[PDB]
Amino acid sequence: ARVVAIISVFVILLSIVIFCLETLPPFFLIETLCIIWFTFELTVRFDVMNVIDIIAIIPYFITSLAILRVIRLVRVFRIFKLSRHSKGLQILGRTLKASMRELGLLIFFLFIGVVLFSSAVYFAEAGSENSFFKSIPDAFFWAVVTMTTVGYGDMTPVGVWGKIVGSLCAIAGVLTIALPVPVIVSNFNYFYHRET
Amino acid sequence: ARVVAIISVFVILLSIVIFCLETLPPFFLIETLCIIWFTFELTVRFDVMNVIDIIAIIPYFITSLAILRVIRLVRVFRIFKLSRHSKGLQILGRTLKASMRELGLLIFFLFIGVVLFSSAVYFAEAGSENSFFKSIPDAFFWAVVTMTTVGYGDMTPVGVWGKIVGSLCAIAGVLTIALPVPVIVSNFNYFYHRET
Amino acid sequence: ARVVAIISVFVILLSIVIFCLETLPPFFLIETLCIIWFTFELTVRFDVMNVIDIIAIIPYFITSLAILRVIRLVRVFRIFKLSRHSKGLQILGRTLKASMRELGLLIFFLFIGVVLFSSAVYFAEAGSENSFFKSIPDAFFWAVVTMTTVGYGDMTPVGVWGKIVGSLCAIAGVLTIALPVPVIVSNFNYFYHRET
Amino acid sequence: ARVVAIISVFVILLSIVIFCLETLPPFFLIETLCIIWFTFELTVRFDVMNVIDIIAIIPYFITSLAILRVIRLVRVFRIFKLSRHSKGLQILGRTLKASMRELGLLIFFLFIGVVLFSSAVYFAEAGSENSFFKSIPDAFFWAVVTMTTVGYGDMTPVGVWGKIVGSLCAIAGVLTIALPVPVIVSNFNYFYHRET
Ligand SMILES: [K+]
Ligand SMILES: [K+]
Repeated sequence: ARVVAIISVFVILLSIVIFCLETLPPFFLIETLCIIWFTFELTVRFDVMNVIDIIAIIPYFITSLAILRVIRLVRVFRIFKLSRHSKGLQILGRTLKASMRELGLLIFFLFIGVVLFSSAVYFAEAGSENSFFKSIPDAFFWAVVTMTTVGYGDMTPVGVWGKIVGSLCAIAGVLTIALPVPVIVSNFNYFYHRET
Repeated sequence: ARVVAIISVFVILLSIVIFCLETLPPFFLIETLCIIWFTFELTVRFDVMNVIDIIAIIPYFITSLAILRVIRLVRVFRIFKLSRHSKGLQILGRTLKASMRELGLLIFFLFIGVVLFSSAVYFAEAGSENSFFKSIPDAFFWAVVTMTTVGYGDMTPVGVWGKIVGSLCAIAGVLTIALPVPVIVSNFNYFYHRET
Repeated sequence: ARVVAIISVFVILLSIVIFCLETLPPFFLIETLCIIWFTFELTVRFDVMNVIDIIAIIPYFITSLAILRVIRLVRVFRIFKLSRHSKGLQILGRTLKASMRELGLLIFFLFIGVVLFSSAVYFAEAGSENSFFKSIPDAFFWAVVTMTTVGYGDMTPVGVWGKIVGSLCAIAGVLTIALPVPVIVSNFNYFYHRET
Repeated sequence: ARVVAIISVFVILLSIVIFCLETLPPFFLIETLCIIWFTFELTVRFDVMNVIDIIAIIPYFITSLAILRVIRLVRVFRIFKLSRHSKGLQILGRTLKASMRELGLLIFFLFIGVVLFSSAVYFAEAGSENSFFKSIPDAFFWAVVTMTTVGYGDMTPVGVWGKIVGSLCAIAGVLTIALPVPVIVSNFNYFYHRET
């Protein structure tokens, strides 16, 4: 039995690897052995894990560009089959389930901040011929990268008033992201300690 | 009554949406129904929330480019009418009110650091023909993005002494921003726990 | 007496302001009134604060490009005269004095990491004609910005092995900077609580 | 004896310095005195420290480009001989040994996130002629810098769907890196307190 679990993990990892390398600038035969093994255990077994196992097989049987792209993307959920053997991924899923309200609050704060600062910078830079934001929707990406401190890149065209708005945006984003993270971190620490 | 609150939230969200999309590269009719509903509840109702409700209607009645731009910008405070229904935004406002001194201290530390490091980098790079900072005021944005770890972008023209100053600036900014944030975070956690 | 303290703070702020604006692409007369007031209180008064007061007057009396640049730079210590009236700056100075060993440890860890990763990336990218680091000393700035998460900017010329080294550098820098900061933060919180 | 330890630290630092400066765009004679002193103490002494001492001498005696590059790189472990005299480096090594599982969990979470978001952005941007990611492997560096908040640089070619994926990537990376760091930080604080 322990040898089979090693075999199953090896097959899952091989499927993940071949899934990545088939996109590089045979594969189907190896994938076929993976899909037979995937469905072979499914019938013997026959929860979220079972649903993921179903999704891991649907794109194979099915095979309008949007539909094909969607099914090709949904094929990536092979990597989530590792949750059966891995423990950290199970812990991460449990914490994500148990911290839904804080995630919603974080998204709401980010949304309020992004619309506020996008309007502010758009109006502050609307009085110049060369505008770095065509519209309020065009500035959501800039605001979300600045508030996350990932960094937009170049702020050269931005004028003096725009620079003041951007400095305020940086400080406010630092604060508003430092706000709702510790609760999620504490939940993860709780679950990890309980598991270990 | 519960249906009306759903209607009110729907109207607020519709106003926010149409406010963003009217800036994209009819709308007035929908906005008119919003402004009638906004003033209709105001008279029936007749605090910070009431003041915000007044500001949400002033730009409509009023309608020198600076004055027009200012009123168009102050029109964005429709989004703060969500504080009546939302709870997280109320919590954020309460924490911002209750942590004024720490915000002032953070701004003071940032101001001292920005002027100090701006003078340092300006003087260190004043001995070269190609200067990356024309004046001490010209370096406030660079210092504030470096100390926030958002990132300025390109430091190539910066010379060896300028690079040493910038490394010191990065380390010092990391420290001086990690200093005053935990108190604000703890205040927010306190208010959020009390509300829930 | 309270009016004089307001006057003294006003004079210090005016000196700081005029010091910044004289560098923009009269001033001496206003500065002369500042320097007379600075020396007038010094004689009446006659610690670190007293030493700073001495340094605030030395460049005036003194007035080989390096010496002139050094004295012009050391003139900026007018801003530290605010420590007499401000309390947060005193707290920051006390914490900096009381956390010397941790600052030294942080600098040592940064030094070990920067030399290690600079050698690693230099050797990994030495097998290509187009090298993004001429020498091990040339990579200290890249390593210090990557480990601080400020960001170097463009990593395009960096090859596959260089990219692996850079990913390791990012992760290791995140860890090694998250390591020694909480002690300094706790010291600052202690001093701020004691003062308030 | 205390003078010899000063001499030994001076020799180690001199070796580290000359090792860096020999790469700049005599040295062997000084290095020879270092290698004689390194082997002289080794015989008198004759653990991880002893192994490091052996590695510090192997490249000298040995002296196919890959082998030469590998030995030249492995010569850099002179800097780890400072662990005998320094205490912070010993503490860092002890914490790294005592926090292996959390490092593995962090690498696993980063791996899952990087493959997931690389597939997501690659599929979202596969419907345009100008693609910012040739393949799923080509996006690991972008995902790892975005999730670490170091910053990739320019996101201009990235389209609307790609921008939504990138915003999700930034938020998720912030969370998933804030998750497993506090345990390592607490371990380091424990070891540092015990040592002091
Ligand atoms: K950054
Ligand atoms: K950052």
